[PDB]
Amino acid sequence: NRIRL
Amino acid sequence: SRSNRAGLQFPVGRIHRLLRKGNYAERVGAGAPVYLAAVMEYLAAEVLELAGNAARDNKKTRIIPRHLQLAIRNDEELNKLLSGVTIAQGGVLPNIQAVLLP
Amino acid sequence: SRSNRAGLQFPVGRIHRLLRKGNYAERVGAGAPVYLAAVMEYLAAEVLELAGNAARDNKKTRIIPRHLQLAIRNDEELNKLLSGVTIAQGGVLPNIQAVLLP
Amino acid sequence: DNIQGITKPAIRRLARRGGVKRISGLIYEETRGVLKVFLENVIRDAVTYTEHAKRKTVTAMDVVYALKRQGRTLYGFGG
Amino acid sequence: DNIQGITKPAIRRLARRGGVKRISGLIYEETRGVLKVFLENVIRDAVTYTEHAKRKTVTAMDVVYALKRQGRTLYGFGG
Amino acid sequence: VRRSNRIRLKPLEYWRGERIDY
Amino acid sequence: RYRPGTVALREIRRYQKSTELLIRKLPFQRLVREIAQDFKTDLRFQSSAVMALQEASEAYLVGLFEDTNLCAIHAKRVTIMPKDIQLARRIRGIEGGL
Amino acid sequence: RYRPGTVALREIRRYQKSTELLIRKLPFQRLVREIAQDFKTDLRFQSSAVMALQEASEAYLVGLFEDTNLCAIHAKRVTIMPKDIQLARRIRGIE
Amino acid sequence: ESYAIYIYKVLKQVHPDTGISSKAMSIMNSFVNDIFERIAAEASRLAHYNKRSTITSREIQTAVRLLLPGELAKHAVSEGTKAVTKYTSS
Amino acid sequence: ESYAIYIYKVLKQVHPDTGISSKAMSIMNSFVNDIFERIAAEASRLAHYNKRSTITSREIQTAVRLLLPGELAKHAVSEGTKAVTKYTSS
DNA sequence: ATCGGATGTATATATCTGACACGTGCCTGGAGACTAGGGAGTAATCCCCTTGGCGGTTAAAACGCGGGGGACAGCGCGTACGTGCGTTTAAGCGGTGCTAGAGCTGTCTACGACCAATTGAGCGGCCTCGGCACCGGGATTCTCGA
DNA sequence: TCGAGAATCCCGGTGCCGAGGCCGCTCAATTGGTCGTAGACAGCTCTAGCACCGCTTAAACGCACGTACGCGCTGTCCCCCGCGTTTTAACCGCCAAGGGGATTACTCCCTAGTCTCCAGGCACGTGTCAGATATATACATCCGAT
Repeated sequence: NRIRL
Repeated sequence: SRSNRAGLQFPVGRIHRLLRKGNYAERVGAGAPVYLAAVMEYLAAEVLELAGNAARDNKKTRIIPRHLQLAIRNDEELNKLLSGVTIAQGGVLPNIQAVLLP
Repeated sequence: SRSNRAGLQFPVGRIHRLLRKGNYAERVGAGAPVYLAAVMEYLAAEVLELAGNAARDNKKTRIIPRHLQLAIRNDEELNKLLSGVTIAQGGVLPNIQAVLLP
Repeated sequence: DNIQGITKPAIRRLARRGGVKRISGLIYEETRGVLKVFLENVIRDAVTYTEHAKRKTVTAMDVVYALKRQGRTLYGFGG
Repeated sequence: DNIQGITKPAIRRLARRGGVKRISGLIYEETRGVLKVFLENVIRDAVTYTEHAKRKTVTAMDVVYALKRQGRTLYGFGG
Repeated sequence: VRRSNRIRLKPLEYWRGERIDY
Repeated sequence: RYRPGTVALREIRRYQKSTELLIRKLPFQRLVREIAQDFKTDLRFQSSAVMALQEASEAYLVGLFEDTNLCAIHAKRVTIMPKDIQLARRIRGIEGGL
Repeated sequence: RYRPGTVALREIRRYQKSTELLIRKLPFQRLVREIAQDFKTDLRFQSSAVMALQEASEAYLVGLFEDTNLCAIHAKRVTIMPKDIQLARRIRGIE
Repeated sequence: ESYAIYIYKVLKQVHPDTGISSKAMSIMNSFVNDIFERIAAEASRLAHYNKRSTITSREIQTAVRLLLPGELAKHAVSEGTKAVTKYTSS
Repeated sequence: ESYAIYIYKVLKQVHPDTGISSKAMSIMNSFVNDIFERIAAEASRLAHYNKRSTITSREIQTAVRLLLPGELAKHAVSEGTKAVTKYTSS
């Protein structure tokens, strides 16, 4: 659920 | 079992002996191998999940080294961790400099 | 004594204890602490000698951090060894680029 | 405000020891950046060691353990 | 003689993966240099591990132990 | 009554310069 | 009958996309033999052991070319010269090529 | 009545020869205090602990300026610009 | 004597449909080992600093905060904390 | 609890005339420690590779050849070999 | 290219401070002497796999000839950084004072090492198959000379 | 902006072998005990880090000035790219030897573990001389003039 696309 | 009581896939029992025979301390705690097993499994899951979704868009159902490379080198937090290590036959991310284009 | 029987200055007895309590292995050899004591003493001698020679050129009889810095950074093998380490208040070797001179 | 505690001639002489001749204007601001970044990384690990030791006072050895834990090993303050 | 075993287009395409456009002529010889230098350092450490194991045959793990002992950690051949 | 010596050089560079062999 | 530099771009993206070894296996095979001969004579290499050398070698070289190219562009030129490679290693430090 | 750049060289050799800290003691002390506030509140620093920060920081910067200058000269110029600082860090790698 | 069978179990949880090649399996196996020793050494080195002869969950947790960058360290700690608390009852 | 008194003995050997400041003494003391753990860890890691539970003179020697760069490793081995052989008969 | 004027810098000397060096008393860590376990040296084994030969296929390395284009030297415009001097800001020194908290010590409780008997998770070996490499052929996309 | 030409993407068929699921078979993990001590814990000692007052002045700030350096642009050219042809030899599949990794079976001997004993090495005083400090001065460098 972190930074992603 | 212990790993089943830990709700983890990674063997807490095997990890526990490794902190003993690995010569890290005289007395290794009881919760220590459980905690470490939860961190290892998480990171393993974190890579596999990012690799697999990156593998399915490539229309392949088997994860190959290129997929792992694409997963790690495209995540800020992950890439920094595995900065010094190079994945065998993983290739490199397609990057072309700006001033090299017409 | 043992270090005196070894013909060394560095305490073979103390080093033997550190290799034991330091958790590097279960069984530490008998010759192992002696061998390591001779290597440490040698490198210490190698550095100190170059430091003193760098101290005699500064007209000083007391070795200061500056002397140590000058010694290490002028020897290939020493500088390569202590590459990652930085000497506190040792300064830097006087180096001016060619194209910066009149 | 306090990051400006370090001054322009302070950075200017740091570059002299580095052996440079002419220094641009934007350098001084860029240098403040890498300095605050460097301090952040070291102190973060340093405080982390301090907190693990159940102490409210950071010590020299804590900074050494932090610096040495990222290729910036330092001699003179313990080992 | 054997260092010339690797070829010009071999080096040429290695630089393509590196993302370069135009490659000079003296590059190919310079590249052979750093390759022979890199291999020497790795093999020296690798053979050193092999000799300590009282063996005349270098194994994959020996190369891994050598590579990992100088910031060049390698995944894929054991761990 | 003193101490011995070895073969010392200099920074000796690299990236273009020589490496030592025997 | 294209243009000087067009094919250059074509080979870049086709190799970055691939993971295949860019150097021949057998010439590299005997290359490791010679270098190891100086340290110890009559040595044997596992089939995977040589691959380990080849993977790390190519990986290092590709990484080096990237830093080299960055130095080249910084010098307002698009062609890499030994002048760039040498500087790239110096800035990398000791651990970074020695 | 000297020349633009002559005194610059004189200051180079005068600082390389010395081992004195090039940054002020007191501003750097409270600077470390501020940075530490984000990680933990109400912290105390040993007299040697702050000095340890100043030594490593200054040493790193000087080392960084050296690599920077080489990039500057590589662009056939003698003046260092932020373009050089950024590139110097990229080539150095991580940590 | 590896983690081969465990990484496959974790894979099927996050992705029951996809599989993994043997070469990539070795890579992931080298990964969890390189993660293991990296944390273990740091935890051992941490206890040595405090003159403690025991590695515990507290050492492992602090080691995570030192190694893992930032956004990863937080979740890693939580995943670790939850596990220990599971082993307090059952 | 340091090597302060021993480095001074070695100092008088290479240079009986000159002395050393407390700051430089601390540097040299941090040096021999950084040399100790670096070799000890490598030697420990070396025996672990060969599944041996004993660190011996043979492991330490191999560690020297791995850490110490050329020409320094050779003399270091000789200095070590000379020491061991003296404590073998006496 | 030569010269004196002007600025900074290395050099000789003298005084003055404080930190290094040596001293002693004390204690606890290392040397002696002894026993016993078991890791390791040692010999003999099995057989894995590394090395080396012939020989055909052909992908790829080598060679050469244009010629577009980028490396390179020159050079003209001009902003901007260096140099210097005067005004201004706080660092530095030291002095005094409180108290948070590093450091230490003596409790005794909880915890991991330890051993042994047990057994199921996990490694090694074995087919089985369908994902993927291989391929050929047509749809699509990017490049390039008037 | 226009179309011709060459590459890459893509759609579907066929064939190959590696990955995935089964199966004995250990042997390492688990259970359930007990023993000993590392460490959680509370009280105490006091180092030292913090904070304000106030004098000195080294150092930072701001400003005016001139030059040489950054940078843009035009010129030259030679060298590296692109292409077609010839040449090399990597690649692959096969067969064959035996060096030596991996293995195992015994048994020696080297090291951990202890108690006692005492001296090596720590803390901590005590005095002095190397060196920080200052100043007057000879010597080394830059710079404008010619």
